[PDB]
Amino acid sequence: AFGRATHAVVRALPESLGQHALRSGEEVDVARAERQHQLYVGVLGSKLGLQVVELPADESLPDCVFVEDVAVVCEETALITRPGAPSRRKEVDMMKEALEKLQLNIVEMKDENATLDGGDVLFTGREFFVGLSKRTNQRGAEILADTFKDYAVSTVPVADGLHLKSFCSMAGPNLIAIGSSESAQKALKIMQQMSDHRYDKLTVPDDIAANCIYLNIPNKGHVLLHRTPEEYPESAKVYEKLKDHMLIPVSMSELEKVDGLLTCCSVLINKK
Ligand SMILES: *c1ccnc(CSC[C@H](N)C(=O)O)c1
Repeated sequence: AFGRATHAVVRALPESLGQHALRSGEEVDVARAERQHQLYVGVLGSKLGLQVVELPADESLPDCVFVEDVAVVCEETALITRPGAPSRRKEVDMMKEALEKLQLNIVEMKDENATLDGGDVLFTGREFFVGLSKRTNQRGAEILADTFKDYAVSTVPVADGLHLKSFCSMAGPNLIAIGSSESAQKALKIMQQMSDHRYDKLTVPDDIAANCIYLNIPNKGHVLLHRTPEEYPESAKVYEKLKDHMLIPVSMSELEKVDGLLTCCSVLINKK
């Protein structure tokens, strides 16, 4: 019933990430990013009971750590994306291998005109929302709908160099964690006109902290992976009011420099 998952698929980050990972100041501490990453990996694996499929790092692919961009998974059908950046399209080769070893329904985005980034796809359990930016185009959302037939797909424009989940994420069933800046409050109002259902809102002052990770572990509660108070204290105050969720402060300050967030580093899978 939304949020249930049994497997997580991640990928180690390479040394190429420090100097050659795409971004939109301050250099990246490669050692710290991989310390924050394994702790991130430890929470999905040894903490929340999921088994984490760790994928080896490819030094020719600086952004290989952000596996969400190359796969959108729903129920028993996984969509292999064609990323917006041509240099990221080879990240999908090992992604397809691993997801196959899990025996999912594999739909590859092969249209030479299709580009879709997994960070631009916000799935609410009832329908999809696809950000329209330079990474995800119109037709790129049209294979997403063609892939997942039983869900409505509505597209929302994303300005600047952002993804859709750069300022928003699901913090619960029918609950949408939203940022407070002007671009997020604009994309949120647009999405609620297309949906015939009324969604809830968890407004946080920091757009980066609006990207969380919601999980539903049976008899364990509703788990929320949010940004630590050291990273964003004003936004961690909001998540602290949720006394009925298992709150876990996860740090991602290094990978945030290359526009990498909590959601983008793992592909969550329910296999039953
Ligand atoms: C998660 C949330 C928002 N944006 C992303 C893409 S970052 C990966 C790479 N640096 C890039 O293509 O910008 C992931």
